Amino acid sequence: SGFRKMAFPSGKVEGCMVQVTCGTTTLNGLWLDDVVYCPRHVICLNPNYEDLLIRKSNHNFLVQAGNVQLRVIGHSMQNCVLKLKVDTANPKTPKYKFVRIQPGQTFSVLACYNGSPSGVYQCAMRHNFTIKGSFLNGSCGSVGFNIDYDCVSFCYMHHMELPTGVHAGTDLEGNFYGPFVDRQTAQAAGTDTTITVNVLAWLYAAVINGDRWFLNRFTTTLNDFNLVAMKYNYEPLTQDHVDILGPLSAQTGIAVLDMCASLKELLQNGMNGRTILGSALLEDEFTPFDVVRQCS
Amino acid sequence: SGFRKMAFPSGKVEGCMVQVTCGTTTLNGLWLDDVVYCPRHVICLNPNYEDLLIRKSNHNFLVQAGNVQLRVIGHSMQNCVLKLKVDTANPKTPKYKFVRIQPGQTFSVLACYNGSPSGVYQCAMRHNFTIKGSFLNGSCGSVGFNIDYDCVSFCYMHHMELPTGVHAGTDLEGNFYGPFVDRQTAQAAGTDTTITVNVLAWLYAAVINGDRWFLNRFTTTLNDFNLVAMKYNYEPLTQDHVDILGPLSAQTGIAVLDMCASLKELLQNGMNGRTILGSALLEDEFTPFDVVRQCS
Repeated sequence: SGFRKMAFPSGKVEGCMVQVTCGTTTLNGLWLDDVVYCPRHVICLNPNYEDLLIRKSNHNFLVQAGNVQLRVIGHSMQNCVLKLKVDTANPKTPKYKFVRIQPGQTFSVLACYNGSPSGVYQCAMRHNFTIKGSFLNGSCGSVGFNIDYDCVSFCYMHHMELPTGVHAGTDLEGNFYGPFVDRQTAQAAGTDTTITVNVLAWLYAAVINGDRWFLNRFTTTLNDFNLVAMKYNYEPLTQDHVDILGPLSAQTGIAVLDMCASLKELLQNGMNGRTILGSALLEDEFTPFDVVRQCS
Repeated sequence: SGFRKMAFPSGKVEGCMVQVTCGTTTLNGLWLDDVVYCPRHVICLNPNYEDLLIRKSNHNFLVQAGNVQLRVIGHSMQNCVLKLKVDTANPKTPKYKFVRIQPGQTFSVLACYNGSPSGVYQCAMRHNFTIKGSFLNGSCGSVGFNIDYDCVSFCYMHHMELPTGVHAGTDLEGNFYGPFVDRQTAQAAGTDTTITVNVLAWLYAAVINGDRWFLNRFTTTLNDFNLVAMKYNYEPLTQDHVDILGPLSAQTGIAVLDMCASLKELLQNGMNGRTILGSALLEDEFTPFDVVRQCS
């Protein structure tokens, strides 16, 4: 029993983190086989990165894995990421993939500074392609990931903090999530919504853990729910979402549209001083998979 | 910017986790140098553990580190923990200490099953010596820890889930936190309180991150605050707590007793629909050290 924001064990990723210094700028890089991946900002209001890279030499890049220095033998740019070819393959390279994630999906972040891991936490990709992280100066190049069996699926490399204090970055091919750029500029994200399917998954987690006070005998229709959903800035619920919640509905014996009637009531009336899984708010950063993984 | 429940990177602990099987019972163990530490329950309503251990042989203990089997060459009991001497020193043994923590202090938990890490999260030791964890059957032997520099301070080994769904365990010398025993019985914890000094630390984290709506021009006395604190089941605030919050008070320019007047107002009036660091409740599982570590 119990339900926590739970990150993946970070050890496989810790063994890949290095420090990359170019001139006066230091940030983090990801060392997989004989390539180090890092934000291209390490070579700097609006840079001409192609010009800046042509003017670099391999010896300008100082790459340190712990104490050991790795020598750069080649460099190339891929969108907003640099690929530094090094003379040594990382012996701790796990099985891995570069996967781009969808809004509403979660991942673990290993916050890293000067190439040294600092902490681990869970994030969700918001529908406006930001994440609500915890990052200080020098965190550029920290990565987000999921683990399946022994395989690390890297999905995020950190680049930017927005004026609102949320964070923006790229996938590991260097393509930004959302309408952001890697420049020293103030950038605004689009409007965000609440991830409805995750709220429902978390209500199922609560029932599995013994929180039932919000249940009711009523069932609603998908469309009557969405009418109420649009009013409170919730993502419209779809049949595929209903299908994805099937396993949790089966385990608890509570049909999805039955749970939707509970959510509608919570949106209209609040919690009236009560809490769900220790929260006084409706939590939307647990996916259905996250609940099944942790509750089973 | 941003403030998250942040665990320590778990890699140093992952390399120490093994599986211990005795008869039909399997749980997790902690492999440091040539000793495996695990809950003594692995040898089982009220066992006579001294009798049960005398009847065991080294060859009854199946210890597996990944695929590799470790052979037990000796065994002894230390309070509620077994020490299994093995023929191989763990080559990944980090610098480490066994430290017992105080109520109100936090640590990271690496939830482990069949010797394999599953996830990482932060916990606080409550004043009733329970933790609000996330643990399923087979999680016995999972450990909690803090990291300072390169040194792992192990503080918790998991044994028990209470009927209320909170968790109980021992330090790594096998001595339980709180009035609990390692038996298949329903056990109740004492009454709990809210960790006042941590709530204040978290209010400082909020100010550092730009949440100021709860501030006010008023200052209170320590005793007038505690009169209100006792009414809402908060731990009495002491001068040492005030001293510990000094660095955060200095960074924000908000005196501790000034912040106490804000907390008193929040206790009496609530938040009136607003949130602090994404929460609609007063959060008490961040220590002053946790805030400084993450905000700096």
